[PDB]
Amino acid sequence: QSLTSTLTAPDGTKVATAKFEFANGYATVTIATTGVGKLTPGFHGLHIHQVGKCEPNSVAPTGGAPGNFLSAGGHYHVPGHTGTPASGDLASLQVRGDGSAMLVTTTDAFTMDDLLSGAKTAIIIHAGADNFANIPPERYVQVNGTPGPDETTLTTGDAGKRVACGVIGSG
Amino acid sequence: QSLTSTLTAPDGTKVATAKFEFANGYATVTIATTGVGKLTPGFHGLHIHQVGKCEPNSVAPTGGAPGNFLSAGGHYHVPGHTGTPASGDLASLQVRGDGSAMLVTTTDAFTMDDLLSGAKTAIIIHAGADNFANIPPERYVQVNGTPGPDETTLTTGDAGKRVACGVIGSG
Ligand SMILES: [Cu+2]
Ligand SMILES: [Cu+2]
Repeated sequence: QSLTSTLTAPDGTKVATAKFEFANGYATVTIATTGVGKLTPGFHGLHIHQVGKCEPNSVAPTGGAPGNFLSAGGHYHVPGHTGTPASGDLASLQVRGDGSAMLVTTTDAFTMDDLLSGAKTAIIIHAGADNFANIPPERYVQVNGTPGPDETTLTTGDAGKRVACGVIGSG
Repeated sequence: QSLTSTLTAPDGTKVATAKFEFANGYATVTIATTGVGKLTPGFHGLHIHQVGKCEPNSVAPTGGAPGNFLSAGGHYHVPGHTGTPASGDLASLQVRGDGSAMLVTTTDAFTMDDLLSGAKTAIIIHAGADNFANIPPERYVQVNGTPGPDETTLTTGDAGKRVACGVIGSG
């Protein structure tokens, strides 16, 4: 009834582990650091991405300059589901002053079969906080003049670089 | 070693309960709904506010039109601490399709004595998602032209109205 992952940093060292427990039609997701000093204090975006690969200095499926864990692709969507929040979006990881963290959250947005389908999936911790695409259109505009969030914000939450990654399965 | 709270809706019905467990120099915060159908599906801002009052149609300490749980004041800051994230900021509450939710998160930003000091504190669930004041200044401006987040965003995360509130103590 469970999937797991061990998340590593770009240099290959272990950062955290995750459990995905499926029961009663939903997932209970637990993630916690395995030591100290490996994440910056504060809030970090946490999402499931659409390809089960955790390769430092890699290229995204549709192209771009290489970067950490980019071959994991974009946010995970259950087939036939578009828009925000993506199926793979999770509550943020709150990191204490010593770099340690623990989160439990729940979601009915995906199943075990979903995560094991196809190219599999990866859980990613971002460098920055997730804005959940909440950019008040009455008070903020894009630099082109359009009110509210742009496509990049809608699909990423502007959480920045990928600082830890684990493939979801049995690891 | 623990504080608790029972959170109610503006009509007085029970929505969720919370536990604040203090050990090893940090707080482990658990919050979960007590039934179904009482919060909207999706992500909800979750913060500790600076006054231990949960009054529907109330006025903020420094004034304004009445609104739900406004007498709880603004975000909680440990005395001598300013800026964002506020001491009272927590990971967001992720609500499933049926309105149910569970969150565990941790923080070293406050102690038991902090929460029991003075006018006490309240835990609040917001209607909207928290943006964590992440409004990319390279791509977004305030309508006055200044790049990045305004003071309101910095101090609230733009999470909107207060939909449930509990005073933190023994309740
Ligand atoms: Cu992500
Ligand atoms: Cu709040």
